[PDB]
Amino acid sequence: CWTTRMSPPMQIP
Amino acid sequence: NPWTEYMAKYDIEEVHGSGIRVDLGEDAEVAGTQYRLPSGKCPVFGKGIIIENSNTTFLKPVATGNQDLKDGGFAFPPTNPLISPMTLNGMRDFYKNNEYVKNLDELTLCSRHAGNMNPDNDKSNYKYPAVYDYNDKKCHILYIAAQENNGPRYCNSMFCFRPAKDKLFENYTYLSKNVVDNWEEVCPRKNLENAKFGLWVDGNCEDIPHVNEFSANDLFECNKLVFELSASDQPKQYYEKIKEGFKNKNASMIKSAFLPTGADRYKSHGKGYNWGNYNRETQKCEIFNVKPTCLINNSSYIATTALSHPIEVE
Ligand SMILES: *SCC1=CC(C)(C)N(O)C1(C)C
Repeated sequence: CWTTRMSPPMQIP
Repeated sequence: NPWTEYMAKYDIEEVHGSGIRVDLGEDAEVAGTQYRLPSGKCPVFGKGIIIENSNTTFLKPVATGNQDLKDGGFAFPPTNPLISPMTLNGMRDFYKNNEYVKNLDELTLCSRHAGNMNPDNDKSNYKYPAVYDYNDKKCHILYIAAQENNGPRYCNSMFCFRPAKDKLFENYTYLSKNVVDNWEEVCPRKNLENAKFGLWVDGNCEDIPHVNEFSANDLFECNKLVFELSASDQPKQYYEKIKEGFKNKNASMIKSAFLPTGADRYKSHGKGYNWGNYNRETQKCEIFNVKPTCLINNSSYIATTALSHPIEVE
């Protein structure tokens, strides 16, 4: 359900 | 005042700037709806959340799947890759290419790691708070940012909880998204042994002129009381009564857990009963709400604040 804000951006569902 | 630089970290309005007992000093949108969330700049040493009428402790994952909310905790649910809880070494490895993050101290790093998880997969400034546990060196992102829901009306299917210092919490640290990277320099941590907070007047450190005396068996109990009385961003006890009678309890639970902003009047901005002079001989926690501006040498005293660890002295 979450997306990282710092690069590299990543889906963490 | 020769004390100005030394005492700056005790100007909790300035250095922390939000509630301590309940920190909900900002609002942020998630999918276009505003929610309250923590914003204090200092770490809160020894704070946790007690879940009433439940055996579950608050660092358990929030209830998901078929679990009721009242039976879970506050923390992030397990993810793949697993990002909460995460050890300090795990966080340093995760951010090893980012020189702006990888060497932060444990508390700031945990705050920044929690603030990395955007709940708006499509856009957002909403940043979860976190708890760093010094015992096992683990950062727990808190999915639930609420800190108290314990009024007489429903507190049941109700999820009832309150913030506290507690022996069980002494290694926990409650961290908003705004914890500053130099909190070691600008925020309280240690209690000051053989020292009493005072007010500097005309070249002398005078006693706080009005204090509120609460008995306390030891320093921990005094720190716990100061924390209970400290700056807080929601009321301890929430015709308006008639209209409250039409509300549904389960809907209310959800509001109390996720905090849709749909109330700046409640924000303390750090004002409150944040300090206490503990007299260990008379077992008095002398609690006050104005910032101290000097110290008095007095072997009967330990100076504590709501942010300070409940045990450590220097
Ligand atoms: S994917 C479902 C979901 C998204 C988000 C906004 C982060 N919410 O918190 C949940 C977990 C409900």
